Amino acid sequence: DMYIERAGDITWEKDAEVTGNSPRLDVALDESGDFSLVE
Amino acid sequence: GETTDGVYRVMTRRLLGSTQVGVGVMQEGVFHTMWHVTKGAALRSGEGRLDPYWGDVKQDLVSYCGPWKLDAAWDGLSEVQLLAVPPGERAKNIQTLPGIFKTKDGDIGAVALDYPAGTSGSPILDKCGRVIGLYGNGVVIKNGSYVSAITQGKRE
Ligand SMILES: CNC(=O)[C@H](Nc1ccc2c(c1)C(=O)OC2)c1cc(Cl)cc2[nH]ncc12
Repeated sequence: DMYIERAGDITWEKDAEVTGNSPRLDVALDESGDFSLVE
Repeated sequence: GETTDGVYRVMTRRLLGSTQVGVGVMQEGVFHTMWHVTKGAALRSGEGRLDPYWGDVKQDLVSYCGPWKLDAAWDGLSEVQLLAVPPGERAKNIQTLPGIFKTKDGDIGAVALDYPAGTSGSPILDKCGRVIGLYGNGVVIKNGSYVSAITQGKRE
């Protein structure tokens, strides 16, 4: 069986670690909910 | 049991020890998570039970106790925060500028942050703290890195 445990409040944190890039990808979504790269 | 608004870990004891298989959002008495986390199975919250209400394999979303409540959307310009809840690790806000998934049915936001699979269901937030979608369904790009979609449901 699965169970849930509270992990915190949902709030924006000012002065948070800014990381990650913004890539524009051509993608496809299938009937099983899986994404795939189109090239 | 506990229905206070917030981010929650989705755990299981079917495997060795206690394993975190995903994350979810409690809002307006509704638990929101990704379909591949629970497979639509019932969840436990202390002594109480949470039964699925709505779900969809193609959207990869599922709600418990009521209809999907999250409807805020990414504005297409601003930075967002992934409130990442990693297994065995404390909740942590990570700020990023989302990219784009261009599909045959329109464009979707995308967050390029690499986290364990048990982090799926973590909410993505706007500057107001509103949940604009969930992290955990995406693609692994050429350089082995992970890129997730900003997956948002529909509020009826
Ligand atoms: C490309 N895979 C994913 O998006 C992973 N989640 C996931 C796993 C299984 C299924 C689905 C989704 C789905 O839709 O049906 C079956 C995943 C999530 C996260 Cl948070 C970090 C990850 N790092 N590598 C992979 C991965």
